[PDB]
Amino acid sequence: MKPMYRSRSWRRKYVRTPGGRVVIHFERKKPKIAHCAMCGRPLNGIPRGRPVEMRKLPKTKKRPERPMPHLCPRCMRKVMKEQIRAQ
Amino acid sequence: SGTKKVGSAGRFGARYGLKIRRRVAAVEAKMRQKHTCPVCGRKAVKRISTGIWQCQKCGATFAGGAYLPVTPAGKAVRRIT
Amino acid sequence: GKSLIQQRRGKGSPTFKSPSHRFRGAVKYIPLNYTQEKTLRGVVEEIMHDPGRTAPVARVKFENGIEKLIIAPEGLLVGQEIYIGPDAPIAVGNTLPLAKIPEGTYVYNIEGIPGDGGKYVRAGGTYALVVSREPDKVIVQLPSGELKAFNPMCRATIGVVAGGGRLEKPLVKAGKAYYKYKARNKFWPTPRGVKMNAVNHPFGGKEHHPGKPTTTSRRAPPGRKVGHIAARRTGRRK
Amino acid sequence: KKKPIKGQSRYRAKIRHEQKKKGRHRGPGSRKGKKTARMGKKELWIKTIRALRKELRKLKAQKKIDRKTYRMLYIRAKGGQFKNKHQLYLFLEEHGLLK
Amino acid sequence: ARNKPLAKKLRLAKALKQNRRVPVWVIVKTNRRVLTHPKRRYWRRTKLKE
Amino acid sequence: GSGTATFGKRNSTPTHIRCRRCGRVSYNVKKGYCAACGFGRSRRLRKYRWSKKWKKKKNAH
RNA sequence: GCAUGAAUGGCGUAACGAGGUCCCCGCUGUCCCCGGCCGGGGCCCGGCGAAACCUCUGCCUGGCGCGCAUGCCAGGGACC
RNA sequence: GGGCCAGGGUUCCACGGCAAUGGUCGUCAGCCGUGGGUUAGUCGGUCCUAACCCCGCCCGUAACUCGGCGCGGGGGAAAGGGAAACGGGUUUAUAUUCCCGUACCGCGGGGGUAGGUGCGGCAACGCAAGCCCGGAGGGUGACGCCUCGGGGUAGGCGGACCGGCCGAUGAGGCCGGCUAAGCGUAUAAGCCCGGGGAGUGCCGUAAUGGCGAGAACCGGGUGAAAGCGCGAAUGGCCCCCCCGUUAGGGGGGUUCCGCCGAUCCCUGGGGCCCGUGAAAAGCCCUCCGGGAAUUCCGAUCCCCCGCGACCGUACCGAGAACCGACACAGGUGCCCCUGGGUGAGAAGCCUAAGGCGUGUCGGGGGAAACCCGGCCGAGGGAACUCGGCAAACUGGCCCCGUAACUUCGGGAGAAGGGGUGCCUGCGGGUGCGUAACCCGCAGGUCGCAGUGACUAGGGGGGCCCGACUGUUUAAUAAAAA
RNA sequence: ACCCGAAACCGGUCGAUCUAGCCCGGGGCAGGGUGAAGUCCCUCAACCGAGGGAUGGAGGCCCGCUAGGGGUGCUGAUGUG
Ligand SMILES: [Zn+2]
Ligand SMILES: [Zn+2]
Ligand SMILES: [Zn+2]
Repeated sequence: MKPMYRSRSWRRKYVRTPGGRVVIHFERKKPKIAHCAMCGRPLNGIPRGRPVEMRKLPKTKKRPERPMPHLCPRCMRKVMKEQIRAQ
Repeated sequence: SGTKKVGSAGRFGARYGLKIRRRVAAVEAKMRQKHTCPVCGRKAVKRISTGIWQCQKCGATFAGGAYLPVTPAGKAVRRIT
Repeated sequence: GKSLIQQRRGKGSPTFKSPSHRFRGAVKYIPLNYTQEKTLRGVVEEIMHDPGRTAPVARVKFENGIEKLIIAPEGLLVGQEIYIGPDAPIAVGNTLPLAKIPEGTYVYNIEGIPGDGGKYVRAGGTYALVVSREPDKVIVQLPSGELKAFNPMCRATIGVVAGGGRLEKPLVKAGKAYYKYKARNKFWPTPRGVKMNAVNHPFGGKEHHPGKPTTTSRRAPPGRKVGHIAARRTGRRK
Repeated sequence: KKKPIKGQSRYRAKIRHEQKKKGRHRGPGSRKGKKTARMGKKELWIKTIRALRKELRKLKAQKKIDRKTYRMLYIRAKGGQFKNKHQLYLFLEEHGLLK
Repeated sequence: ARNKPLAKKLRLAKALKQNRRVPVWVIVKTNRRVLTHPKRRYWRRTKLKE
Repeated sequence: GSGTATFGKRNSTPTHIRCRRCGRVSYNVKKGYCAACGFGRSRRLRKYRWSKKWKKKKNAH
């Protein structure tokens, strides 16, 4: 294979073609999952995917419908309670 | 786990000398125990890096000694303050 | 003859230049204008390991939006609040002028001149002790055992530097030393001048002995200051 | 034309496999690897311990043993007292712990 | 090489065009005095200046 | 070593390539200057009196 | 102790070594004492076909001689 | 053997040739003559930045094309980051580029719609969920080494059935039984959301472990690789029949169960650091400010139309296409990948696929002596030699057994002893299994020899030196240096 | 200064594709053995103790014609290769 594909940043799959010839398909690895800003726990409702997959989706299909979608539920509730008490 | 003297220094086999192996084993045995956390007060503190310790229950992380969470100088300054 | 290691180090070649891009950055105090006459609150966000520092470092975010990197004192807690200024309470992690620090206190990261950012007591596990306070100078005992006078307006942090006792354990392996010194690009392994050729070292020669006393004058020229430089004495003190 | 492949045959290998299944070609003189290389250690422990845990859970579900008995047998299995479910059942019958 | 720059490719093309024999009509016109030129080249023996 | 086997490692990037200014294959590519005419290092041509190379060009030696 | 010696370290030392050295079991063609066999050269035949080197030459015994001569002196041999 | 960088630069393809080249000949050729051949919105460069480098100001220098800190600008990776395409066919030579079929991304445009002015859940969350300009924050890009569990996929094996070839037109063996991107679709681990209120404690893993700072347990949310449906049989593959003077035309099939299973993918555990294992571009979300919208404005949602520039693209890729003067036994590139048997094994041996007979001079022969590379040698067994140099002994696996010394780790596979083939039947472990892998037992039997070939340690006791792993005179010194 | 021959000395320039060192970004190391810390369990007694069995995978550890790297002996062959 080419030196560019010799890199391990590509995942390689062996497939057999409908014409009966075996081919090597290379794909780019998917990113990790989003993590909470404060405690670093994984978030929910945010699909993984490379930029093209992320752009393939609508706005409401890539984040939860609640305030502060960048924090996990404990952190979201805690921040709002603190803000209300301070106010 | 059933070794009379080598302790954690048993990975070296018959190398590096008695005094070196003893001092390694003593330091590592003291470091690898479970230490009381200063926040939740439970023996669930482990070293994550040189001079950085973290509690495995409440998650509080602090800076301490290279091989022990607290040193004599730290204790002295804490009592003085 | 040929050059010495010390002579070659002065030309700043990559063999001797420090790799100041693996590190997290210098740890200097915020500008004196903020700290003088005002006291600022800050929150500790993270504590991490600096490749070449000998001490852990910490990230602090202050109430005015300024982010800074500091040497973490022993016992510092992530998420805690620290104060910098003349009115800061006497507690570990607080920075304030030496005039406001009571005697008998342990301090670190002392400023040589007001606003210079800190030069003294920065290694891991080190501290200095405040001895006496006067209207024109504050006496501090340094880790080396010297009593140095600082301007009263010089700033210092309360506590001891984290990472002490690092020398208790052996470096068991040549490979352990290899990694330790490669982290900062220090010349390792080192040769012995007595085993070089006469062209390379003053002590070089076929015989592996120095042909001259190893105490060299303080007035010797470059390329000759080897061995014990301007030594007051040598040997074991009884 | 395109000549057909000279396909290799596996008839003798099939016969040898049947004989080995019966128990032939397996003596000391036909062994080259170490006994552990032939029957790995961690894999064997995994098989046996998972089997023991499954059997204990099945017994508890069927109500043949109580919670205390299940707990005691669980710690015993972790400790490695039982090398197989046959020995586990022998222990059960011997101590009369099976209802 | 698989990947080439255009300028180098053009220079190689000029050398390739240069590498050819003298025309027979040139030989007969010159009366056999001109039979070769100094730019003749064999790929495996004489290598390009670049 | 140091002989025949050493010359087999000449398959890396060439040290010198063609120079846009003087047209000679002397352009140090890694450093970025010409070892013949000084292109990329100076505005004026690299000419030295101990060198007869620039006289050979115009048969003026 | 011609002329060792304590950090140009002294003494000892488990483990380690394509380091140096002595001995023992076993083994053997190292040896007594060398003999068979196999493949490739060597040899012959058909092709392609150089190089190092070269004052001209080119038998010996006793000699003279810049003291150790194919070439000189006296003898002896020598068909190509 | 297959794919392909760097380097080479026409060596690639067809026709016509053999004066020269080719270690011989040659009708052949990487050779000589003639004519041809490299088609991109998707693959690379182009974009970002890393180590680092350059110009301008500034300082120094007699001066500079010279040395240099700071500020401003720029460059810097064809194996780092980084929008989008895969099947079939076609040519003597190009194809992810050409033709047919089916897709995707960027920009602009047109008609609708969601929304501006909307909902379901206690919640995690499910949703098409307004437009434009500027800014801030979060996530992602974005990351070390060692070790293990779980879920898949390539490939492989055994059985049934259909077609064909060999075989006695017996048993039986082998060959084919295929399936891309794209589009729609779900769970696993992890994490989360509600109920629940434990301790003479229960719960769980391969292991470490978790619990009043909330366990057992009952419901759920989000979440990969994969599989599944369309793509898709009209395509590819095997076979059969009629026309057969060239030249052609039709009919069948291409279906299932059970295992092993990756170094190839996805996902979680755990451990180590006096060692901490990149940056920016880009992309997604949220939040703030500003600007238009009501017989109006208007999409991240469906349908459709138009446009997508420049350069590389042939070929070898090496025991003949590169470097070494060579069609050099070296080096670069073994840089990436690998059916069956035996077997622990990517070992040795045999063999399928693919390749080759060009590691390119042939013929003769008891056709010698002698030299290099191998096999055996009676009796003795180092008497040889500076010196057991060379060769020889041992050799895999199971069981028993194992010394001085010691830094207690080791020495150690010490030493030494016994067994090993094939055949006929049982027992055992995990397993649904008479699937697959592994572990014992009894009996019969042959040879000089059962790790029968291949693979495959000889051992012990004193002394000197250096603690050990490691490095050294590339080309006479590997050592106590 | 009849002609030829030196080892060497000085000036400015060219070289890290070989090789030495360091920095940035990347590829590779079949199979097996031994078994460190950590974590445990079982049986009899209990005034003390005694006797067994696991699990876990560290090492500049071990055997190894895996790949890759090195170059001790034959002072083997070749030594106008
Ligand atoms: Zn959170
Ligand atoms: Zn805690
Ligand atoms: Zn130039």
